[PDB]
Amino acid sequence: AEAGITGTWYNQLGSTFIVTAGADGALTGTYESAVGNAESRYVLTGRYDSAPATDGSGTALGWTVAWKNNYRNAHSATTWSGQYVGGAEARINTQWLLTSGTTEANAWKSTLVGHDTFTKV
Amino acid sequence: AEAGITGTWYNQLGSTFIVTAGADGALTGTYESAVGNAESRYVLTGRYDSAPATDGSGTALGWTVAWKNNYRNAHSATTWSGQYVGGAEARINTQWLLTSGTTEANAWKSTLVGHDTFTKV
Amino acid sequence: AEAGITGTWYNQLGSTFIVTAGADGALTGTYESAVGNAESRYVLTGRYDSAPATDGSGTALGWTVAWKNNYRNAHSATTWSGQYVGGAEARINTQWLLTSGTTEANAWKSTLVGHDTFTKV
Amino acid sequence: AEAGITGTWYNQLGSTFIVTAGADGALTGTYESAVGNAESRYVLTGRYDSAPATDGSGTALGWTVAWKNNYRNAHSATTWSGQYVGGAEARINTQWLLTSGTTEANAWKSTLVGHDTFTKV
Amino acid sequence: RCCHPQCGMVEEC
Amino acid sequence: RCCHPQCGMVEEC
Amino acid sequence: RCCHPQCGMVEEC
Amino acid sequence: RCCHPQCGMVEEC
Repeated sequence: AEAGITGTWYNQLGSTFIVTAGADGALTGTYESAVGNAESRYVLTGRYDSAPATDGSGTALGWTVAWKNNYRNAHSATTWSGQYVGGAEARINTQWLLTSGTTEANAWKSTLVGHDTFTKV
Repeated sequence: AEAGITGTWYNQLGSTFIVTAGADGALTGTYESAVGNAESRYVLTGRYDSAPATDGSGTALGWTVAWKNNYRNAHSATTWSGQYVGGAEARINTQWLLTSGTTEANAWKSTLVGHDTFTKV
Repeated sequence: AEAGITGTWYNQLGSTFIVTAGADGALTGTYESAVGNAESRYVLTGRYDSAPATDGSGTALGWTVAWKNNYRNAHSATTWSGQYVGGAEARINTQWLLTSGTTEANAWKSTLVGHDTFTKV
Repeated sequence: AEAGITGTWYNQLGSTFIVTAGADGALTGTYESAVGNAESRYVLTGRYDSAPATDGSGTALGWTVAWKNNYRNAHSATTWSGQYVGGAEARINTQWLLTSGTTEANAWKSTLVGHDTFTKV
Repeated sequence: RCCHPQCGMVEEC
Repeated sequence: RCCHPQCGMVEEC
Repeated sequence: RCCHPQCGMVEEC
Repeated sequence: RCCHPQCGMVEEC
């Protein structure tokens, strides 16, 4: 459901991401703050199942955002893995991994894990 | 960096991934199980920190692969999150999340977590 | 807050767990189904920070449940890691890892990851 | 099994954990950084499958350590989830979650994820 | 629907 | 409060 | 053995 | 180097 995924999504932390789902399974867009100021916009790229099951299952997808743009660099990257569920109350349920660039000594604490639920409202 | 990441990488499980690191943080390539086999090749897209710290820290990156191509579809997607470490023994240490498209009832068991280490040899 | 943690908790999946927080940082109890039938009760043991910060931070804790009792055995174990937050709407926010006993060949898909929010109501 | 798990284990990071596997699935012991140093010893408690499959599968287990003892307190807790594999090269392969007590504002970055491999040598 | 203790399984499947 | 882009950071800290 | 692309699946199952 | 019990901390920081 490329038509179902394409659009603006909001999470519970105050972040917004606009994405376009290509017919070829590509996901491209921008991840930004609620405000949308230029310094807080980051490129996002991912992939999704462009031919999901028809037994009522969700649509598997994932995307990545490296936290660097033309204004700032947080030397880290986050990947979201989850599935899109359509309907009147459509949502994208995800779990993410945030990895920071670290020295070998700090590699053990380089990755944070969490979960985000995105809605169209 | 770009020059360091671009190339062919091998994991400890029998998979090979060829990637090209773009000047502005883009990661593009193919993830495959066996060479010379079209049915086992999948598109991968991701992002990396194109201007990492110079204090000896790794380079943060991440990429996604939706397990569907022109021949097969596993209705799932995997995202790898980690960092590239250069040197004579260069490698990419990652943690990954594999999410399968599921019904609402099976959503609780939709995501697998693991870790892969990729080397140039 | 041993007094705050001790009691009955409910998650969003229909599971119930009764726990007693010892003054020594010990967590002991039972994890069961909403119904509470004998065949669905499992032993749980864990640990918690018995002297948390007083700056408004949550109380770190974790527990484990091996899915075997005197009636059934699912050859798996789940560990919940998170923190307790007190107040009128007290809750325990967690992320869990469910590992199943597998052969070496299936070890890569032996661990599921998710998240649970437990409330007193 | 019980006899196989009971004993001293070492991870690849410099930590040592001594554990005793009870006949009914209990795991009890100590997690320490350096021997002969009281300030680095912490209590650990967990559970394991005391009747694993006999098809060559691993033994599911998990344990928790709250990072507080009679001398120090890191206001955090780690849970390890994994399986024990017997043999001449016996080991315990795990994935772990480290949760720190945080304020509501920092809850999103409260949990770290990683993996440890423990060996008898 | 639920065939594992974690999702609240009551009766075996 | 938020000093990382992921938690919705608007202004640098 | 391996039936998913990730564990290096070559031939279908 | 290591300031948390998990990475094998021996002496306080």
